[PDB]
Amino acid sequence: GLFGAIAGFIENGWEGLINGWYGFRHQNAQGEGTAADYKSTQSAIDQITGKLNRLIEKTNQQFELIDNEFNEVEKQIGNVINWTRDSITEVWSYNAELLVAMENQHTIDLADSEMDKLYERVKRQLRENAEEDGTGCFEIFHKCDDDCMASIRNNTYDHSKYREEAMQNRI
Amino acid sequence: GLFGAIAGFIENGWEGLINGWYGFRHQNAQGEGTAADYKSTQSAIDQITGKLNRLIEKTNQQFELIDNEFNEVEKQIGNVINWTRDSITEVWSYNAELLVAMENQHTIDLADSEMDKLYERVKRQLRENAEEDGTGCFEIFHKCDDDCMASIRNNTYDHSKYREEAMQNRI
Amino acid sequence: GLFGAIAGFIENGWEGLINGWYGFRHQNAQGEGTAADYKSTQSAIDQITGKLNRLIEKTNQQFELIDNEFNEVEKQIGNVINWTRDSITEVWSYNAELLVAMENQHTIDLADSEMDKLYERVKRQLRENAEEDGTGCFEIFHKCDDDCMASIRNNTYDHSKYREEAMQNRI
Amino acid sequence: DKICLGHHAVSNGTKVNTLTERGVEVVNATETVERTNIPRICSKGKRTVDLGQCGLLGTITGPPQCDQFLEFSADLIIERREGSDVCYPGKFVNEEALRQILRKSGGIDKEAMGFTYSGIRTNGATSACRRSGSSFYAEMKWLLSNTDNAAFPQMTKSYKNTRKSPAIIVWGIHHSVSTAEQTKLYGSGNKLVTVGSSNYQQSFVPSPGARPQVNGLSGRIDFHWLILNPNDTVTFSFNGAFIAPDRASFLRGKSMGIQSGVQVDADCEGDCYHSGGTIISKLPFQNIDSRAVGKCPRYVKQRSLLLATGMKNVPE
Amino acid sequence: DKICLGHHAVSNGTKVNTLTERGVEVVNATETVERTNIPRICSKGKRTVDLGQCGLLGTITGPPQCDQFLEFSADLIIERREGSDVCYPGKFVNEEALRQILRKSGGIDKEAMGFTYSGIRTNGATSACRRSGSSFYAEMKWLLSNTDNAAFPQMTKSYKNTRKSPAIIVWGIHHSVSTAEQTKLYGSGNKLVTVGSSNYQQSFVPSPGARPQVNGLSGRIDFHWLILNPNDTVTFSFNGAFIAPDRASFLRGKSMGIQSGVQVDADCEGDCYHSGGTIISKLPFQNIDSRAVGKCPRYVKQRSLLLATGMKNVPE
Amino acid sequence: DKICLGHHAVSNGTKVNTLTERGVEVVNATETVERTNIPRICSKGKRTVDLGQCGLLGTITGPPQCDQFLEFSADLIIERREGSDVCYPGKFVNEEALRQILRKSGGIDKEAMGFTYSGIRTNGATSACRRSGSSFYAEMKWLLSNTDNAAFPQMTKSYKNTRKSPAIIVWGIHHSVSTAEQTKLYGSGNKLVTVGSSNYQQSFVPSPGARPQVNGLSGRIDFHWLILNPNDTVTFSFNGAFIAPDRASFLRGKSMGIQSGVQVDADCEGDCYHSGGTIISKLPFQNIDSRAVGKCPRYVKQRSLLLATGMKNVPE
Ligand SMILES: *[C@@H]1O[C@H](CO)[C@@H](O)[C@H](O)[C@H]1NC(C)=O
Ligand SMILES: *[C@@H]1O[C@H](CO)[C@@H](O)[C@H](O)[C@H]1NC(C)=O
Ligand SMILES: *[C@@H]1O[C@H](CO)[C@@H](O)[C@H](O)[C@H]1NC(C)=O
Ligand SMILES: *[C@@H]1O[C@H](CO)[C@@H](O)[C@H](O)[C@H]1NC(C)=O
Ligand SMILES: *[C@@H]1O[C@H](CO)[C@@H](O)[C@H](O)[C@H]1NC(C)=O
Ligand SMILES: *[C@@H]1O[C@H](CO)[C@@H](O)[C@H](O)[C@H]1NC(C)=O
Repeated sequence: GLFGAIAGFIENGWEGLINGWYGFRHQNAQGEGTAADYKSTQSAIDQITGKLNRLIEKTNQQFELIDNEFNEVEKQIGNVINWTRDSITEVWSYNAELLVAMENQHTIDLADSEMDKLYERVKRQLRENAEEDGTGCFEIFHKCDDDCMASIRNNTYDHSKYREEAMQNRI
Repeated sequence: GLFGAIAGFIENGWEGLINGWYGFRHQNAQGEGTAADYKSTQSAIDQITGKLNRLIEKTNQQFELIDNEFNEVEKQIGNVINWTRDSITEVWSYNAELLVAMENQHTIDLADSEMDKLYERVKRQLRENAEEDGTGCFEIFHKCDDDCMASIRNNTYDHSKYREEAMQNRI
Repeated sequence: GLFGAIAGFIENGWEGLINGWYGFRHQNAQGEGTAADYKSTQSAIDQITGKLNRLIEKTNQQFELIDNEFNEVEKQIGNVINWTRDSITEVWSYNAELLVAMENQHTIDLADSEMDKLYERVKRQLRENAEEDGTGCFEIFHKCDDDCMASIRNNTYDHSKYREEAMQNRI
Repeated sequence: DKICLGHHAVSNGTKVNTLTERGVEVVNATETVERTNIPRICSKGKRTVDLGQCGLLGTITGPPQCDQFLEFSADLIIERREGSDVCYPGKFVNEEALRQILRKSGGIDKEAMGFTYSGIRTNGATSACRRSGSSFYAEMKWLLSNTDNAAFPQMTKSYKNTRKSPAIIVWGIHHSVSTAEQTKLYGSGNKLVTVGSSNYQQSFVPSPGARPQVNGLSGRIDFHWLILNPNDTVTFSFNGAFIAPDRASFLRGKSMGIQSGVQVDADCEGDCYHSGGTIISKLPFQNIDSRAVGKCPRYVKQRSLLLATGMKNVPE
Repeated sequence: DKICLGHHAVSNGTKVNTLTERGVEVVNATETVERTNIPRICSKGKRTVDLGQCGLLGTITGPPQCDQFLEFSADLIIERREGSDVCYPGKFVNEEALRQILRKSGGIDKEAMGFTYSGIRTNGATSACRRSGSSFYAEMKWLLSNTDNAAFPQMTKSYKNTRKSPAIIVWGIHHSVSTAEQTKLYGSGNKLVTVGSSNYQQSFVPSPGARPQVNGLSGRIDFHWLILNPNDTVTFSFNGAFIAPDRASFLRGKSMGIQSGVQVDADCEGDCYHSGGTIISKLPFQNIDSRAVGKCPRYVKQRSLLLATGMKNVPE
Repeated sequence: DKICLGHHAVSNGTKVNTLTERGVEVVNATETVERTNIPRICSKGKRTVDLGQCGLLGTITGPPQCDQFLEFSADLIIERREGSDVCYPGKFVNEEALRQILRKSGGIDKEAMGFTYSGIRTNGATSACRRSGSSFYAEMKWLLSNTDNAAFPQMTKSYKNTRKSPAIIVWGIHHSVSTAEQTKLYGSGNKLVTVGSSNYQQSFVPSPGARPQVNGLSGRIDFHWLILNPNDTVTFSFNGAFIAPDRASFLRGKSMGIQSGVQVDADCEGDCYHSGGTIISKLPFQNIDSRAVGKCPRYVKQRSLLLATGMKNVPE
């Protein structure tokens, strides 16, 4: 995992969340509902996109033939050229395999980061009005209607509005 | 540290924990006791092992002599060969030193991750029945016998069983 | 971000904190005040410095001319030399650009780590006598004078001293 | 009441490799190694010369296969397997170096060197160099004794490089099939061709003898060359067996030369070639041809290396 | 009451390096650079030829040191410092290229080229190539004028490569100790050997004159070679001083050739050799010999590079 | 009451590049690619020879430009663009190989080869090699027929390498402006110089004829060389047109050779040179000269690559 969220305390992800990478799934009086978090999604996409823009890019270094495929060059220089080329092929094959492995490990860890980042943002919005259930959910210890859930999502939820209600419910 | 656990808020580790990389140390009525967490250990070992399987591996690229150790080659071509070889030796020496340094930094950070991951899993299992003491321990605010400790370890601990006991003890 | 602190839940940094990389900013009865945390600063500096000591270092590999700027070499061998050199320049240009990019990504993430590490150290010192406000601050639910703040900073704050005061104030 | 955090997933992710695992499923990934070839020379936007049956070195000497290309001009030069530098059998001394020059040359511009001759014929021909019947290399002159077995008069001819650019100068040394036939063409006795600029002094003796038939002939004209700098003179001292240049060659600009077995296509535009066609790709690596040239991705051994562009896939 | 989290440690960890620190103790670590040599050529499972006193190039010409290897067959070819390509003093021209070919060849198969001769002797020998007394290179023929000072008749001999594989063709040029002794063996006047395939035209003159004694002789036979492709002919035009091939050499398949100073050992199995022995290792890097060959770890300068296989070691 | 965690920032950070972004502002950063040149050859602590007008190869032959360097000794050898290996026009055959040797040589020590001569003059000179008027190459002898048009007696001269180190042996072949002037200096008929050690046998014919004037002369002396191993002899058989060595050259030790256009400076100390001066830097990379030599940072294309030494800068 690293960060411990994806493939971790969040056992499994959601095939039905299709407007984003991360999202919320609530349950209240009016019933269940699902919505994607744009900001955390756009943060991950922007960062992965940045890796892509860095690799998908123009080598402007021209190379020319030193070799001849039709009328073969002198055997000694040819063998040096072949040895030299093969040596460089080893280098680039290594450089490429490692780049990808390293980039991939980071890309997985980065996406895990943005999940942990969002979970802990919500945890903090809820102050002492909720409790971590251990699986990626908060037991919201007060009544939270469709407008209130929306306040959690768009980062306007005022905890001191529901604190007294929740303090009480927690006992 | 990164992640902040090993060589961080957990000042130092345990020479007596020998059945694993991570583990628990409780103190209750029946007395002190120490046990290793298999799952978090196997997660770290599997990942480090994966780095090992990736490096301990067969280059199947054949190289042949271009040079001669008994009767030395023409000086000009030899000097080019020597220059070319030495240049590639620089490359591989760099690639090797960096690989190890980068791999090692990640291996340390990864092991730190699995510690933080385990601490935060336990924290969550304990809900409002415990408190972080700051050194890697939880003040369990209720009586927790050898069967109960085992429930924390094997991830079966039911917080709502001890909640009322603990709420009360916390004041 | 990774870790989520710098350029994250801590909206922006402080141009007036000049004795360190990380620091505290309190508000109490006697008024606002700002101080740097030496230990977390020195941890980051030491680690970045370590990257610097690893790169700012002596290649002891001698290379000699194979080429001639005044009386140009035979065209065939010259073209091989030029091809070989250009190929190695590609390799080092790649190796250098990647090193810096990788090092920089890590340096940013590492500095983010030491921030998260310090925030969570304080959170733990405060036990149940404070609450995370979400922006990098703690609502300290008890009176905390300039001597008490100093105890938080130099890691001597005893939570059980203010616990009863704060439990009560939280309701 | 309750709210849950989560993340997307898909039923069938793509397996990729990491520092720690082989084959972890992630949501989306993308290829990093190009395997897609375009099996044509994508020549759009460059003056392209397909040399066909003309061997690139033949552009200097001018056997008949090369009549269209004697003053060719190009950004991209394509040599073909069927090309031959030669009508009357022979080879160039220091051949590949000269090709490397010419591939880079932008094409060639010819100047007359203005050699005229008296006391000899200036017009040897052969049925291996066919035009309207027996001809020769267009840029050279097969210098012969006036009549069979006559003395070839000891000659000197010189060309000064009038121009700003340095010049390619060619000559040939005719290695007759027998000392008999050497005497017949250029008379008796030792034959010496000497050549000198200021950078260069060297000397050539023919070495007549049987060798296997190529276009029916067993003689050989091996061709030699030098680079004659601005304001420098080249001087040919000779008494027969000498294939004299009529024209010097000058380089026009820059070009890129490839060797290829596939069609030109002026509608597709590209900058990385190999014999099997063109590699058009923004990807950093390619597994198509290790010998490819132009502005190319780097050749790597591996056929596929997938870069994760999405998180871990964690389904049900 | 209480529960604590923690992690293992050991009294004496291993120091390793990271991006940020030099020499941090971690629990366990392992070596990544191979230094362990096996000081024998680990030949198990491959047909191995220890050339001993036979120089690899001698397998083509066949001086006596090489009589056992004239048609050798191998997966691994081992050259020794004591090997010599030669009985009558001389050298191969373009020698290292030919070794690179032969090291790769799988061994060699010989065909007769079927040159017969009249008007000359076909049987020069020398006491530098001893068998039952004065002999020569087994695969060659020392062509001499019929009797002291007689004319060597201008000859032409040709061999077509009938076979599927390309062929190695060898000849020698005898450099007699004086124009006196050259005249004695092959008669008077200039001596010219010309050689040509379709890929190849070149010409050889002996160069007689004083030089110090080597194995007591002052003459020299330098050897030359070319690669003759399938269905192509090679033609030798000559009038003396020529060491003619009797047999052509054909390559059998593939091999790997090393130069070594240590024993063969058919009980140990390996794929990376150098003169000091074999490198058997799964490690990615080696600090043993920068010139090692086969399927090897990469040579690096560094003697040790330790890879952490455990967490930070943090004792009390 | 309240306590806030936070971190420093600055109004104007420095943009750097990461895996994920181009141009992120961080607090402090530092350069990783060296661009700062020191435009002098930092020669401190090493015996440095600035060859000025002496071409490095001239140290062996000894034209006047090289009289100070005939037995030079050095750790660093600096060739200049104005250097010339030559007084009487000509060139060295296999010139660049010899420079590579001499650049590495530590300098050279001369031994007499002890050739004396009778029946010829031993003292040809020319006004192209001026000392107090017409002189020659100091280490060589221009051997002439006793008087105009006289026969040059067929000679043999031999030098054994008495010493522990292998030796550089030089000779020249004079290419006279016409067969007229060749006859005048060395008499009539074919001219043959033969040279042989045990490793080496070869032959040189002058090749007289018109060629353009260089320092006003149209003749040429091209110079040849071989490496004569310990206890081995080199033997010169010749009948004129031969420029004989007086002294052999032996290598002293080790050195590093550069080519440069700028001043020496024995007060600044360095180990990475190029023609534009010295690169003194602890940085891992340099964008100064791809051809630089000694112990250098690696050449990279990029002019700047900034390494972050601080956190993200996040201002207001
Ligand atoms: C060089 O490599 C090519 C293919 O990559 C091969 O076909 C060729 O024969 C090799 N050259 C020599 C001299 O072994
Ligand atoms: C080239 O490399 C080896 C050292 O690895 C050395 O023994 C050899 O003689 C060197 N050649 C030259 C020409 O300096
Ligand atoms: C090789 O490049 C150098 C500069 O690196 C240039 O000055 C030289 O003449 C080039 N090569 C050829 C074959 O002309
Ligand atoms: C060529 O020759 C003339 C001298 O007559 C001179 O004016 C011209 O500038 C010269 N330049 C070069 C580059 O050869
Ligand atoms: C060789 O010779 C015969 C024709 O006479 C033919 O069948 C065969 O294909 C030829 N080709 C090659 C590549 O040798
Ligand atoms: C050189 O010459 C003499 C032999 O007469 C001897 O003492 C010396 O050791 C020789 N050896 C070598 C390897 O040059």
